[PDB]
Amino acid sequence: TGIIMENVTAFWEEGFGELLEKSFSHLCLVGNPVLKNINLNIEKGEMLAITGSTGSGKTSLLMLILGELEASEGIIKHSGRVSFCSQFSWIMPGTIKENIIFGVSYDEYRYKSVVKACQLQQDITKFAEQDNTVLGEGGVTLSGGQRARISLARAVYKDADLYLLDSPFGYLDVFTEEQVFESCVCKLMANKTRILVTSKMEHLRKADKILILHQGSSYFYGTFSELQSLRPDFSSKLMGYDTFDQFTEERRSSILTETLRRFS
Ligand SMILES: Nc1ncnc2c1ncn2[C@@H]1O[C@H](COP(=O)(O)OP(=O)(O)OP(=O)(O)O)[C@@H](O)[C@H]1O
Ligand SMILES: [Mg+2]
Repeated sequence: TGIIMENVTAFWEEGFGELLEKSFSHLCLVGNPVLKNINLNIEKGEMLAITGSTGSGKTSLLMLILGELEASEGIIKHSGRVSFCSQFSWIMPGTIKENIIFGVSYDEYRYKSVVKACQLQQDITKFAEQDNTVLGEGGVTLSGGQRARISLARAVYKDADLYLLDSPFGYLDVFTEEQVFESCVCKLMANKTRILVTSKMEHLRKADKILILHQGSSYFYGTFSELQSLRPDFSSKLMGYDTFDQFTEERRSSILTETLRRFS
């Protein structure tokens, strides 16, 4: 399946705020849209890069696809299993391997292929028992990027038609993330429909389609080249840094926010 949204709007409802926490009642009382007039049309096998300002509705858009948020107006269409990799990297008690194949059946070629493309080999090779290493919930003594690669691997190992990847590339080990984006998202998953939330411009550059969000609104939908001509101010400033993508995630996101505020 591909995915289409035709003029979709979703309002704050009781619970969504608490769901997201993993005052809301005021937002629910005043009937405020969390997302307004969203359009997108992604074919089978394409990658959509979602970016925007902080708290612009990026995660909320994913929740709509998952059915955790209701589309009060408009048309959404997709079929098949979805696999969701949350910004929060959860880790269950058990080995690394058990965490990647959690609730699903081990297949040798599939496993090794996902391990390798998620750049996990460089990690497990530092441990005496490699992917048989036992973790506690939270996987608390690992780095953020290590937790995020195990969690991404878990999501990518699942056999689904649509992959939702919420901000996996947000940590300090920025060269590894560059390698993960190439080998996992661009190669291994080249023919899987996929939605990547991100604040790196390279990911926009390589995307089939682009969605920029600001304040629950679609600032821009289309291709990288349309961004460049249809949003010359935004693009000029964002392509203007020499290595924007190696800034911390907080800096990248604060530059996007400020830029979106400027050229609204
Ligand atoms: N942890 C939170 N505390 C208070 N409000 C929140 C929180 N998380 C989400 N919200 C609310 O939900 C709305 C949209 O949030 P959402 O998480 O979908 O945006 P986002 O683009 O994913 O944010 P971020 O840039 O931090 O990842 C915000 O306007 C805010 O009202
Ligand atoms: Mg988010």
